Amino acid sequence: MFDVFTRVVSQADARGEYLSGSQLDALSATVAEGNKRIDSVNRITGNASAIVSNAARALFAEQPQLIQPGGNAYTSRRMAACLRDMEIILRYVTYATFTGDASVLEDRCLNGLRETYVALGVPGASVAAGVQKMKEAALDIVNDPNGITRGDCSAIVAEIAGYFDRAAAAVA
Amino acid sequence: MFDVFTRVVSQADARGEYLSGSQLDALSATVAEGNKRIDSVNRITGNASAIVSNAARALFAEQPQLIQPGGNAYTSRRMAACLRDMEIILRYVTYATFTGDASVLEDRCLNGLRETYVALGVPGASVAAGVQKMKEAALDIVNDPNGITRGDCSAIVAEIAGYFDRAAAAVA
Amino acid sequence: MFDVFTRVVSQADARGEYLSGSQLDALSATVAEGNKRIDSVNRITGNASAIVSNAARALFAEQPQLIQPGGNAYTSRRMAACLRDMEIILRYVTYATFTGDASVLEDRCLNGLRETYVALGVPGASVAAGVQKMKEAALDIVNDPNGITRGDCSAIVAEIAGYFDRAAAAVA
Amino acid sequence: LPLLNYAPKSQNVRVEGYEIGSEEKPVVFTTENILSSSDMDNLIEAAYRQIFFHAFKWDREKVLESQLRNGQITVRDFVRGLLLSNTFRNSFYEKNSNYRFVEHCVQKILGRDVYSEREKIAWSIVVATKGYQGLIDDLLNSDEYLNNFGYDTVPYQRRRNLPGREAGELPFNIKSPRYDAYHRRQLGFPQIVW
Amino acid sequence: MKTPLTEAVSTADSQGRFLSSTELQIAFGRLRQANAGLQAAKALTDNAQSLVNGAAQAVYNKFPYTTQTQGNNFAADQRGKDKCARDIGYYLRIVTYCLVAGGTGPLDEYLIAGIDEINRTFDLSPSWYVEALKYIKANHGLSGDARDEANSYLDYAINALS
Amino acid sequence: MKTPLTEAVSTADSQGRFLSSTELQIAFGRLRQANAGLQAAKALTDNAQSLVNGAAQAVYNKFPYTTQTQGNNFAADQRGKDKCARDIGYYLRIVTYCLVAGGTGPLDEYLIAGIDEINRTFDLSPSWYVEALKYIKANHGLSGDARDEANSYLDYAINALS
Amino acid sequence: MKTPLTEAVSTADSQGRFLSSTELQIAFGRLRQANAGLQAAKALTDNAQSLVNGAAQAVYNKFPYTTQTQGNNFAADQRGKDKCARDIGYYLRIVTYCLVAGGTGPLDEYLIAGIDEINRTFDLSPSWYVEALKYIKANHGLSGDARDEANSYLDYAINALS
Amino acid sequence: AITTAASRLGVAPYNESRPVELRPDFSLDDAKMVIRAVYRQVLGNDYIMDSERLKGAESLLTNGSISVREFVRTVAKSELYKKKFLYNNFQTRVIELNYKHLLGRAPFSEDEVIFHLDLYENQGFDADIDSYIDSVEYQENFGENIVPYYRFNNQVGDRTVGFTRMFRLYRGYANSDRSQLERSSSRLATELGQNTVSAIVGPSGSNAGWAYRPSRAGNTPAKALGGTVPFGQASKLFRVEITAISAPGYPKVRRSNKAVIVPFEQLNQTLQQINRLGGKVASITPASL
Ligand SMILES: *[C@@H](C)[C@H]1/C(=C/c2[nH]c(/C=C3N=C(/C=C4\NC(=O)C(CC)=C4C)C(C)=C\3CCC(=O)O)c(CCC(=O)O)c2C)NC(=O)[C@@H]1C
Ligand SMILES: *[C@@H](C)[C@H]1/C(=C/c2[nH]c(/C=C3N=C(/C=C4\NC(=O)C(CC)=C4C)C(C)=C\3CCC(=O)O)c(CCC(=O)O)c2C)NC(=O)[C@@H]1C
Ligand SMILES: *[C@H](C)[C@H]1/C(=C/c2[nH]c(/C=C3N=C(/C=C4\NC(=O)C(CC)=C4C)C(C)=C\3CCC(=O)O)c(CCC(=O)O)c2C)NC(=O)[C@@H]1C
Ligand SMILES: *[C@H](C)[C@H]1/C(=C/c2[nH]c(/C=C3N=C(/C=C4\NC(=O)C(CC)=C4C)C(C)=C\3CCC(=O)O)c(CCC(=O)O)c2C)NC(=O)[C@@H]1C
Ligand SMILES: *[C@H](C)[C@H]1/C(=C/c2[nH]c(/C=C3N=C(/C=C4\NC(=O)C(CC)=C4C)C(C)=C\3CCC(=O)O)c(CCC(=O)O)c2C)NC(=O)[C@@H]1C
Ligand SMILES: *[C@H](C)[C@H]1/C(=C/c2[nH]c(/C=C3N=C(/C=C4\NC(=O)C(CC)=C4C)C(C)=C\3CCC(=O)O)c(CCC(=O)O)c2C)NC(=O)[C@@H]1C
Ligand SMILES: *[C@H](C)[C@H]1/C(=C/c2[nH]c(/C=C3N=C(/C=C4\NC(=O)C(CC)=C4C)C(C)=C\3CCC(=O)O)c(CCC(=O)O)c2C)NC(=O)[C@@H]1C
Ligand SMILES: *[C@H](C)[C@H]1/C(=C/c2[nH]c(/C=C3N=C(/C=C4\NC(=O)C(CC)=C4C)C(C)=C\3CCC(=O)O)c(CCC(=O)O)c2C)NC(=O)[C@@H]1C
Ligand SMILES: *[C@H](C)[C@H]1/C(=C/c2[nH]c(/C=C3N=C(/C=C4\NC(=O)C(CC)=C4C)C(C)=C\3CCC(=O)O)c(CCC(=O)O)c2C)NC(=O)[C@@H]1C
Ligand SMILES: *[C@H](C)[C@H]1/C(=C/c2[nH]c(/C=C3N=C(/C=C4\NC(=O)C(CC)=C4C)C(C)=C\3CCC(=O)O)c(CCC(=O)O)c2C)NC(=O)[C@@H]1C
Ligand SMILES: *[C@H](C)[C@H]1/C(=C/c2[nH]c(/C=C3N=C(/C=C4\NC(=O)C(CC)=C4C)C(C)=C\3CCC(=O)O)c(CCC(=O)O)c2C)NC(=O)[C@@H]1C
Ligand SMILES: *[C@H](C)[C@H]1/C(=C/c2[nH]c(/C=C3N=C(/C=C4\NC(=O)C(CC)=C4C)C(C)=C\3CCC(=O)O)c(CCC(=O)O)c2C)NC(=O)[C@@H]1C
Ligand SMILES: *[C@H](C)[C@H]1/C(=C/c2[nH]c(/C=C3N=C(/C=C4\NC(=O)C(CC)=C4C)C(C)=C\3CCC(=O)O)c(CCC(=O)O)c2C)NC(=O)[C@@H]1C
Repeated sequence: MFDVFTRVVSQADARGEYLSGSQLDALSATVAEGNKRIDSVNRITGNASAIVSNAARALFAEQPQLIQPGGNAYTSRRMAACLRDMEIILRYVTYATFTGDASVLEDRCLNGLRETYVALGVPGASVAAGVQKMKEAALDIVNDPNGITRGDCSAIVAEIAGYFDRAAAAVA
Repeated sequence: MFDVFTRVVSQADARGEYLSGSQLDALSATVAEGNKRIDSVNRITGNASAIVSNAARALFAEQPQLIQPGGNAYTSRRMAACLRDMEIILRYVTYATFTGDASVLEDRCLNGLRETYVALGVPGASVAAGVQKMKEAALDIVNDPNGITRGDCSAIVAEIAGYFDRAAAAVA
Repeated sequence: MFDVFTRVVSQADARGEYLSGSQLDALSATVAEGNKRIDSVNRITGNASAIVSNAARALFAEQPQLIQPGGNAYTSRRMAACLRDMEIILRYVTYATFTGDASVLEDRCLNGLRETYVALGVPGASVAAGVQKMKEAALDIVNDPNGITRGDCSAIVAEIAGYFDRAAAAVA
Repeated sequence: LPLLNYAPKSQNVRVEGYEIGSEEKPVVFTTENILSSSDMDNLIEAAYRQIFFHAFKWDREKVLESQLRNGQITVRDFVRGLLLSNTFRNSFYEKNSNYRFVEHCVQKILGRDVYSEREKIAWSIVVATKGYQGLIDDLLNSDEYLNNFGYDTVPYQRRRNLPGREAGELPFNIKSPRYDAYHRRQLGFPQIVW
Repeated sequence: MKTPLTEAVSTADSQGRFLSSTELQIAFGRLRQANAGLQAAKALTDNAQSLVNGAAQAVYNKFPYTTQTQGNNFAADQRGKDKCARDIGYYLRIVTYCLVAGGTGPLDEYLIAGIDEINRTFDLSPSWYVEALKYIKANHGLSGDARDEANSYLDYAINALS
Repeated sequence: MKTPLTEAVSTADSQGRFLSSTELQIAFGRLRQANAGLQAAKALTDNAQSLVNGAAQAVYNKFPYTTQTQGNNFAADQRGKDKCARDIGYYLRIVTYCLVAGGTGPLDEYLIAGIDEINRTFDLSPSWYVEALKYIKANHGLSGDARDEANSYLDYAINALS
Repeated sequence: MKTPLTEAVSTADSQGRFLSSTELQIAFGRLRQANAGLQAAKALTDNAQSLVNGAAQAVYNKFPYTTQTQGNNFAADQRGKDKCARDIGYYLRIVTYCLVAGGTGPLDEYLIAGIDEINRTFDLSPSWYVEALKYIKANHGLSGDARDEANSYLDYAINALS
Repeated sequence: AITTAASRLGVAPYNESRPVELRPDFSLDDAKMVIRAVYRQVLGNDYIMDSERLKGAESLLTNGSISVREFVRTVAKSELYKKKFLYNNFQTRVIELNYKHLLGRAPFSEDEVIFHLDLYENQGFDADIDSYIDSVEYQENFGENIVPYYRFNNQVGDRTVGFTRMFRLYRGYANSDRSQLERSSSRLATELGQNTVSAIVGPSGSNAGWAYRPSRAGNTPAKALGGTVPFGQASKLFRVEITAISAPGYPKVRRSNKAVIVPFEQLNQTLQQINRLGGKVASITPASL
């Protein structure tokens, strides 16, 4: 996988040149925001169960046919598999937030997942809707100011939102 | 795989209601011929080697090109493979007769068999002819009146014939 | 495996009591020793090839019977295995130094190593002599005053020397 | 009857990779390291992910786990018990054809993709002739398995990621879910939304 | 799926042999039990609404907090009660499926597999469903083999839950 | 036992390589966190008994039926109250262990693995312990890195129970 | 590409777990090291040409036969000298990459992996590159964390070459 | 007795070796034979240099001033014995060596370790040696005039645990009790503490898998708890001890000694795999049924 530093390293090595001053300054600015990235990762991790469960309940309320008999979320095993999948997507989006680059999320979770859900009959659009609900809940947890040093976390929130809709597009 | 009961159960669970009175009556009807079903399975199992050997001999008699040098049944390994596939197809139709549902036969024996025969150069039509020969021998053996409490076995014979036809059509 | 903190934690859980103030202060003292420990690990790691090669050269100079034909270090594969064993023992000594506990060295490296050497005919006493030579070389490297903040690393050096002693007693 | 001869195919695992340990090197979960109970939990979960992708507690084999913890059985024996377990038979054998059961066996025991359709065809007859456990033991006693994972190491997808590349081959749990379109249409999916 | 017929063919297939006398005896046992199981399923189906209503009411009586405290996992509102009655209906319907099939297989594949995950994820206490199943035990009005088989499935669900 | 140092050594040992600058930075992060972890464990330990009794009282308040319902699994008698306070004390003590060790290792080793079987067989609602952990979060009175790490362990336990 | 961040994610993913406080401390250690790594990379970059030229001259001085004997693997002609300068520049550039990344990953997959077969196939003596790296160590003029980390990478390359 | 497996073990030379008795009015060869037998058996077949020989004790035994039992006591209390067996050994190893030399048998249980360790710590080494020699067991086996010898064969007050532990203490005829693989480590501490036994592995030249020794931890247990369930369908289970595993090389091979519980149906495959890994089979013991 690649992280935020290593992405720039890989482009520079492909071009076979040293990192320029501007690239090093950009990485220094990335280092400057590392605390916000770590605590956003921590906040999502500490609220993962609530995010997954609330998003799932909202999804089955908006799409009752998922949980009605014959639905893809009907029966306990299918319902638990769906919850697990929500949690897996959330965990890999936290990985991507932690590294600062989407390589782990694509390589380990997203790439080929659409074909997996096509092969299983899992409605990928409904998975995308679930991922959007997780995104909404997760952005609320990252953005709440209680019990934390106040600051501007808009850049990291935008990066997290980008990872989440990337997951939603990948499963659709 | 399913059995005569689990198939109705799976359909009802997919549509999410209880088995109707008519469905329960049909299943009670099916357990009324259960002794005849066990008799048919036992008779085919007790004469499996004879059925396979006689059907193979007749098939190579009317289709000499299979056993001519260069034919698909030529050489000991390929000929043993042909005898093996006949025995396996007969065994899985006995499984289907036992459970009362063709699912085992479909799932384990006929799923992908035609494509495999195409890839190997195995003539599927000749396999269909051989399993039709096994059908005539097995249905004669099931319908043998000697040594058994006489009764009407037309329904179970029709079910077994359907399994054998389904196995023939999977490769034909 | 265990590190310096988890050893105290495991003992405390076995007693079923909170860590005492003395134990917390001792762990704080260990924390204050952390930079010196990291420096020792880095210094042994940076000279690992020199340590292994010089110790092996000295060992085969003092014990020529190892490298004469018929000796255990004779032939290229047995010589390569010997050098590799020395590097592995050094590596696990650095693992124990890094964690502050000898559990990694005992469980992953020294468990069964004596029995392995006697089963293969590897002279364990000569392995202990080579480990001794790596010990003196590595302790001289750790105590090098050039190019490092001066301070007292005697406790770290004693701990590292203890790890080497364990390795040498175990292999002999 | 001897197995059909099938030609190999160019693969990363067939060729020397000069691998240096990194984030893409699969973690070696081995009992040779005298693992604590929590490290054994990690090793056991690695085996569950390799064999069942995910294991619900209905899918867990607590008796097998206790046996592996006590040293009664090796890691390879635990892998065999997972493959012979009810979860594996119901999810991967029952819901798939024999050919797509060889795949899900080559992929997660040997840690490599199948060479071709011919390999799938050749190994698919083994269940019906030598038995299910016959296939499991043939794959576990194979030179490929023993040379790669031995007795004490949990198998894994081998050489999935080449160095420097952003993405390697698809993980087998993504590439090959328990079932495919055959059992999908037997179930009645895909379902229309709204 | 766990059912006498499916396992007989499954165990014979997994070791690559023809059905023998042992699988025939398994089928004979299935034939002996089948009529009682079908009759039990019919009896449980006929007053399924009364059984489900009584079981849900029994859960509410033993656990009054479930009808009082507010929460998504509780039945204080009509939405919670509807979810609860639907869950009890699932339990009873799958029990009838097990009676028809002759084994705990419908419960295993439709309800038991990953029920633990459900209850933990949505904060549904398994003791609630245990009390519902004990009401179904005590009020199904079955006798003979029908009662014994049906109680075995209900106790199977209870043992999985508890 | 998950810690920054043991994980770094385990990663290096699996890769069969010497500890690099990556593992050195892992140790540096452990050093950066360790002091605040140690004073978090001290502060939690000094106020441990009061925190445990307050969490017990909070659980009894949110779930009143636990104090007036008969049964081995409830706290309607002194025996049950004692076992409840002991359980909450176990949670608190192992959280202090996690703060000392710098990871969830003590929780995984001593409490997380197998807690679901315990809560199922002894019919103990994980929501009670979740409420106890919420009270401990709300009342441990920590700040900064001590607060963050401690709340991470308590939330790890909450997520494990939910 | 071994770095602290990617290894923390690999450890968490290999256990199927979210990112706990252990991984967070790994990231904190990475943040502590990163500014020094970036300034070390900048210092090496600005002095790259002089360092490469001096390292090439040090290799030529210590091994004069390289500038005298003919052969594809030697620097007797301009072609060999350009190849040698290019190789030494490769080493310096990849070391700066490692300083940026925070691990040996750039060296591991851009340079270290397979370098043995490179040296054997083209009859390139690894002692040449060892002396070039030694010159870079002696003349990079770094101090503090910058030096320690850069020197760790340089000794990592030297250890891989010997 | 031990007949078929005597040569494979180190028992065959002791089968035709009669006990060395000093008769009343003995000749000088009888005295020298007693001296030679005592040196060989009490000092555990160590080479005895001329400078280390107890000249005075030999003279006294030759003269009849001391009995065979007294000469054995003098040898066991000598500085030579303490240098060879006491000063560099864990006292449990000292007890093992005492039982092997003075009584010709292995310790039976932890109670003997308790008694001898307490007696050494409270009254010294000489008193402990005296307890070995003034014991009822010594008197009934050797008495006053017979050199102690290895008691391989079954006797009246035996336990079979002692028969198994004898081959943990005795490692062949051309072996010297200070030249064994385990060196100075106690061979029976775990066994006596846990009241367990090890499969008997014979001496080097008669047994290819002679070098097998279990590690400190990560050892396969003796019995197959769980039966054949983890191995699918299986008839019987066997614990196989394998030594000298080297072919794949590190890291594929970590410990050269490995014990595996395998089904009967995989025994052929297990043997082939052992041959491939270059190993030697030390023992095979039924593990189930
Ligand atoms: C946007 C995401 C929200 C936000 C974040 C924010 N955090 C900080 C500062 C810090 N956060 C931490 C985090 C931790 N300390 C620990 O020991 C652990 C446990 C493993 C964690 C997660 C740290 C160390 C700091 C620095 C010290 C401090 O307490 O300030 C900031 C301040 C700027 C900075 O980057 O340092 C900000 C902005 N704040 C908001 O307003 C958002 C809701
Ligand atoms: C068509 C299949 C043929 C046929 C069958 C037939 N059989 C019965 C009745 C029984 N057959 C059995 C069978 C077995 N008993 C055993 O112990 C075993 C071996 C394990 C077997 C296979 C049994 C138990 C019965 C019931 C008792 C009885 O003998 O009557 C019938 C009678 C009706 C029924 O359904 O039971 C029939 C009709 N009869 C034919 O004419 C066909 C050629
Ligand atoms: C939930 C929001 C939706 C849903 C989910 C659903 N998924 C499955 C089954 C599988 N999902 C996966 C997932 C992954 N494989 C990977 O390797 C990773 C990345 C690391 C992921 C995300 C797989 C492999 C399966 C099949 C195997 C298994 O489930 O154990 C199911 C059930 C399908 C079945 O019966 O097998 C379900 C229900 N379905 C919905 O209706 C929601 C919209
Ligand atoms: C005999 C009637 C005809 C015939 C057969 C034939 N088949 C093969 C080879 C294979 N047949 C199979 C069969 C199956 N796959 C399954 O999963 C199932 C259900 C359990 C079955 C029945 C397979 C997989 C193979 C290939 C593997 C193997 O043979 O071991 C051959 C051999 C072909 C070859 O050796 O190249 C033959 C000859 N051939 C005829 O001419 C008859 C008409
Ligand atoms: C070098 C100082 C001495 C020496 C060494 C030597 N060792 C071997 C063979 C092996 N060494 C090991 C090592 C280990 N196993 C572990 O698990 C650990 C800890 C992680 C270690 C250190 C093993 C397993 C073997 C066997 C397989 C292999 O060779 O890799 C040999 C070869 C013996 C032979 O003939 O096969 C040698 C020569 N020998 C000397 O003379 C030095 C004193
Ligand atoms: C002890 C064997 C020798 C010694 C050690 C020593 N080191 C320090 C201080 C530090 N060392 C480091 C280490 C690193 N910084 C990096 O970036 C890297 C690579 C990742 C390493 C290895 C650090 C960060 C410090 C603290 C800051 C500083 O530069 O001083 C000390 C001082 C006390 C302390 O513990 O910090 C000491 C004593 N000094 C000797 O004289 C011994 C030979
Ligand atoms: C050299 C003349 C050209 C070149 C080569 C190149 N190849 C690879 C990578 C691989 N090569 C193979 C090939 C095989 N695998 C097989 O099974 C067989 C038969 C035994 C062969 C020949 C494979 C599978 C790989 C990938 C696995 C691995 O590299 O370890 C590379 C590396 C690509 C990368 O991204 O690392 C290269 C560079 N490249 C050129 O520019 C030359 C024209
Ligand atoms: C009734 C005894 C108690 C109760 C019930 C209640 N249940 C839910 C939610 C769900 N119930 C299930 C269970 C199943 N689904 C299946 O398909 C099957 C197997 C065939 C079972 C057993 C599931 C999966 C859910 C969640 C999904 C859904 O929205 O239905 C709720 C709502 C929980 C929530 O957060 O929305 C409730 C209220 N509540 C009580 O108070 C009773 C004591
Ligand atoms: C308190 C929040 C509620 C409560 C408590 C209660 N607990 C039990 C019984 C047990 N609690 C445990 C838990 C642990 N043991 C451990 O070792 C650890 C990990 C370190 C934990 C978390 C266990 C194992 C038991 C059962 C055995 C035992 O008694 O120790 C009971 C009694 C249950 C019974 O007697 O069957 C009770 C009452 N009760 C309430 O009402 C509170 C809301
Ligand atoms: C300089 C220290 C000595 C020297 C150099 C020399 N090198 C080569 C050839 C090659 N060098 C490399 C090395 C790399 N390529 C890479 O991509 C990287 C990693 C990023 C490295 C380190 C390679 C692969 C070659 C061969 C292919 C090529 O020509 O590029 C030569 C020429 C050898 C030949 O046969 O042409 C020379 C001369 N020569 C000296 O005398 C110095 C002491
Ligand atoms: C000489 C060619 C090589 C050599 C030999 C050497 N051997 C020992 C020690 C012992 N040798 C034996 C062998 C026997 N004792 C017997 O009773 C019998 C016949 C049944 C044999 C074959 C024994 C048992 C020992 C140990 C007893 C003792 O007192 O040592 C040593 C001494 C080792 C040491 O003192 O540490 C030596 C030196 N050494 C060489 O270098 C030659 C190649
Ligand atoms: C006291 C602080 C702890 C403790 C002690 C304890 N030890 C034993 C038993 C034994 N201790 C030994 C020790 C030695 N053997 C030697 O050779 C040497 C000196 C050279 C030593 C130190 C041995 C061999 C035994 C076994 C014999 C015996 O039991 O006396 C016990 C008794 C164990 C039992 O169950 O019998 C005890 C109690 N126990 C604690 O709880 C303290 C922490
Ligand atoms: C007879 C039913 C079978 C049989 C027996 C047999 N046993 C031996 C030898 C020994 N038996 C023992 C057993 C014990 N020793 C004890 O001290 C105890 C009680 C505490 C027991 C149970 C031992 C240790 C031996 C060897 C020592 C000795 O015999 O003194 C033999 C002789 C083998 C040989 O001569 O090599 C035999 C024949 N053999 C059969 O075939 C019967 C099935």
